[PDB]
Amino acid sequence: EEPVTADVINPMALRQREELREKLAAAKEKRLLNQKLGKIPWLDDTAAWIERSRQLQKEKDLAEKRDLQGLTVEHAIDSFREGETMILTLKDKGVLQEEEDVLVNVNLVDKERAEKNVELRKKKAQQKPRSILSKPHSFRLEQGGT
Amino acid sequence: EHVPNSVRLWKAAVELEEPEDARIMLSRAVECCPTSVELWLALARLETY
Repeated sequence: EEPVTADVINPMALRQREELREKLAAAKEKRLLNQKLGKIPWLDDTAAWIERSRQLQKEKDLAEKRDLQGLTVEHAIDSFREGETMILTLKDKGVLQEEEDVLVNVNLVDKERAEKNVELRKKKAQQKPRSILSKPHSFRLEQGGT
Repeated sequence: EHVPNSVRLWKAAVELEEPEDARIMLSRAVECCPTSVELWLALARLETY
């Protein structure tokens, strides 16, 4: 009946706007930084300077005489067996990918992958089967261990 | 003015200084760095009569 107000998305005019914004930001940074940067006899004769240098040389000669709280572990607490210790390493993530670092054991992940593969080879709150697609067993460390 | 052992600063200062002041600065550098044979040779180049 009546369309609601929509701003036209121009992919390449937005680039011009971004470039103008970047130029304005650079100019503002230059103006701000020049204030912090623009704040800063013996200059015309040499014999006086050499006398001062010799005096300073004489002066120098005279003076000659453990805690990892908050680090998630992407494994169930029950996965770890008493009586032995085992090593955790960081899971691979992209550098630009802004996300929390998780601690991972390669052997435990291999075991979980094998379990998932076994389950999928034998299986042949709303709409659960496709909830995994749109969207995990981790615990948070506190003052070291938990 | 920081008394550097480098000869490059002394060499740059001397080549644009007055010859008497140049040789005095060369003597000062030799006092700072006796091993600077370049400064001694330059002073000997102005050894006069």
